[PDB]
Amino acid sequence: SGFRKMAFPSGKVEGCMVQVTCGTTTLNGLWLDDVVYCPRHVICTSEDMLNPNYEDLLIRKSNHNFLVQAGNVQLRVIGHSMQNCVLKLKVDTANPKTPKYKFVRIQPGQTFSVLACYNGSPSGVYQCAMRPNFTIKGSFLNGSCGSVGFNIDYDCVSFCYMHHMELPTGVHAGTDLEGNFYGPFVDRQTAQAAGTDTTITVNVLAWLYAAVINGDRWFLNRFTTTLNDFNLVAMKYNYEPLTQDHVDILGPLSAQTGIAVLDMCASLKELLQNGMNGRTILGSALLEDEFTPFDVVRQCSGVT
Amino acid sequence: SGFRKMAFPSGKVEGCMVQVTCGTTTLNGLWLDDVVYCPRHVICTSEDMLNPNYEDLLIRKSNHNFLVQAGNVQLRVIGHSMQNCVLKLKVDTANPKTPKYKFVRIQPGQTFSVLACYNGSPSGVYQCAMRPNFTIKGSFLNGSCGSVGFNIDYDCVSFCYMHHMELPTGVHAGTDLEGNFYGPFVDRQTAQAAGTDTTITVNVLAWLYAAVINGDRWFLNRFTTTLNDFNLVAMKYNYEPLTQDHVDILGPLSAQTGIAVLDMCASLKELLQNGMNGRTILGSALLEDEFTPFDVVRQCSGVT
Ligand SMILES: *CC(=O)N1Cc2ccccc2[C@@H](c2cccc(C#N)c2)C1
Ligand SMILES: *CC(=O)N1Cc2ccccc2[C@@H](c2cccc(C#N)c2)C1
Repeated sequence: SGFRKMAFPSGKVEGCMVQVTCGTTTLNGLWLDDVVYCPRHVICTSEDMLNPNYEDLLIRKSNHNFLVQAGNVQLRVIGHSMQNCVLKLKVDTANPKTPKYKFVRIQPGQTFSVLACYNGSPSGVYQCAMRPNFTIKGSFLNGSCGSVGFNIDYDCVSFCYMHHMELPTGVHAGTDLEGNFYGPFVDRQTAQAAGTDTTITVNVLAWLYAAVINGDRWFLNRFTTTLNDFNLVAMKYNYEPLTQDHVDILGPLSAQTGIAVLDMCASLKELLQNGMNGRTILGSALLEDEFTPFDVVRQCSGVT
Repeated sequence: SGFRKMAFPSGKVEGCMVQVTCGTTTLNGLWLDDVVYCPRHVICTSEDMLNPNYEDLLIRKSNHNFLVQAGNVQLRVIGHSMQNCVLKLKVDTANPKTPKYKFVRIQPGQTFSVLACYNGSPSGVYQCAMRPNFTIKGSFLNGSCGSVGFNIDYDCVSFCYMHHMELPTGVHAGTDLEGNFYGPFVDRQTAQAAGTDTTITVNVLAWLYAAVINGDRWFLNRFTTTLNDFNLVAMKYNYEPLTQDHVDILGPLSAQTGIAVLDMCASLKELLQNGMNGRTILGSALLEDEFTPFDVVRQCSGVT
C-alpha cells in the first residue's frame, strides 16, 4: 500500500532525446525512427518571437542549419518541413532506441509524465495533468522547450505533449506531436491569458477512492447525493460538472470498495462545503485532481 | 519556472532490473556488473517470515534454486552469498546496461527516486525522502520488494535503498545496497513500530526559498528570529532542530533570493504558529519537507 504521484519509467523516452540547434537557439528534439520532432520556434531568436512569420523565417533555413546531436553524435539532416507548430527534421539514421510509439492528442483531465530536458539531456520526470483550460503546471526553465509528455501501455509510448511556452502567469502551454497547440495558445511572445482553471472532479473522486483503499477514511459520511445536486456544489467550487460517463469510469473503484459513486460524491460535497478542518488525505491538505481513475487502478493493482 | 516533486530519469536503473525467484517467492533484483542484489527474504515463504533463521534456510538453497530472469532472458547463477539482509547472486554474464554506479548509505532528511517494480518490470518512478525515523512513505504492493532508490550525478547512479518491508502502519522500511536496514527494522513478520516522524526543517526552508523564486511570496514577513528561538518553535511542532550546518547549506538560496536564513526561519515560525489560513505554497496546503536544499538549486538551475 501507500499512494504517490508516480510518473512512468522514462527510459524509453530518454533514448529519444536529442539536442537541436538552429542559429543561436538550442532546444530539445524527439528522435523516433528517422525523424526528429522539435518546436518550430527553434528557428527564432527572442527578437523574432514578438511576431514571427514562421513560413518566411523557415525559407532562410537549409537542412545544414539544423544541428542535431544525439548525446555526443551528430545526426545528418536530409530533410525538413513544418507541420503546424513543430518541425520535422528527416535524418539519415533511424534511432536504434526507438520504442513502439504512438502520437495521441489527450483530453483535458487526462494525466501524463513529462521528461524535462535541457540541451537534449534528461533532468527529471514528473506526473502532470492537462488542465481543463489546456495548460499544464510544470517545471520548465529556458532550454526546456521540446521536452515531451507521454503515457506508456506495456511496451508502447503514447507521446501526447511537446513543451513550447510559458505564460506570464507561470503556467505551461504546448502542442501534441502533430504540432497543434492544446487550448487557444499561439507560439508568440504575447500575453495570452489562460481561462478559468477548474478542478477535475472525476480525478478527485478517483483519488478519494485511492484514499479509502489505502486507509484514509475519515471523510466518509452517512450521506448520499444526486448528479444534479452534486453539480450545483461543483459549479460553486469551480469543479467540472460530473456526468454519467465519469460515474461509469469510476465503476471499478466503486465495486472494489463497495462505496457507491454518489455516496463518494456526498463525501466530496461535504469536503467542499466544510474544508478539511486541519486534516490530511494521502498526505495532502487539499483535494488532489491529478490522478485519473485509470491511474488509481493501475497504481493499486501493480501494472508494469 | 514552476516547481514539481521531480524524480531522476530512471532509464539507467530500468536496465538493471531483473526478476528473482526462489521456490514460490518472486521479487526484484538489481543486476550490476556480474552480480544480482535482492532481499534475502526471497528464500522465505510467508510461513517462514514469522521468525526466519536466514542462515539455516539458505543452507537448503543451491545456485540452481535462484532463478534470475532479465526481461525474458535467463541468467546463469554461478555463486550466492548473504551480506546482511541482501543476497548477492553471482551470474556468468556482466549486465551490458550497467551504468557507472556507487552504493551509498544516505542520511535521514536526504531525498531519492524509487523505481517501483513488479516481477523485474518497472511500473513507475517517484521522489522520496528518508524520514528522520528511517522509514519512507512509498507506494509498494506485494512483489515490489527489491525495488531500489537512487540518486544520479550526471552519469553516476548512487543506489541508496532497496525495499524490503511494509510496517503495519503502511510506511516502508528497507536497506542500503550492503543489506543494512535503515533504522531499527528487522526483516521479519513482526510488529515493529517506527518512531516519531519529525519534519525535515532544512527541507521545508529550502522549499520556502523555491516558493519565493517561483513567485509564491505571501508568507514573507517583517520578522526575524534566532536559531535558539526558532528551535523552541521547531520542538513544539515536531520539526527537526535547525543547526548552523543547515543554515550553511541554505547559503546559496539565501544569496540568490537576498532573504537571510533567519528571516526565512521567522516566516516558517509564523506559518507554524498561524497555519496557512486557507492559502497554498507551490500548489501545496501543507509545508513540504521532501525537497533538500540541493534539489531546490538543481531544479531551479536546470541540472541534467
Ligand atoms: C521553452 C524554451 O526553451 N524557450 C526558449 C526559447 C528559445 C528560442 C525562442 C523562444 C524561446 C521561448 C519562447 C518565447 C516565447 C514564446 C514561445 C513559444 N511558443 C517560446 C521559450
Ligand atoms: C515487499 C514484498 O514483495 N513482499 C512479499 C514477500 C515475499 C516473500 C517473503 C516476504 C514478503 C513480504 C515481507 C513480509 C514480512 C517482512 C518482510 C521483510 N523484510 C517482507 C513483502
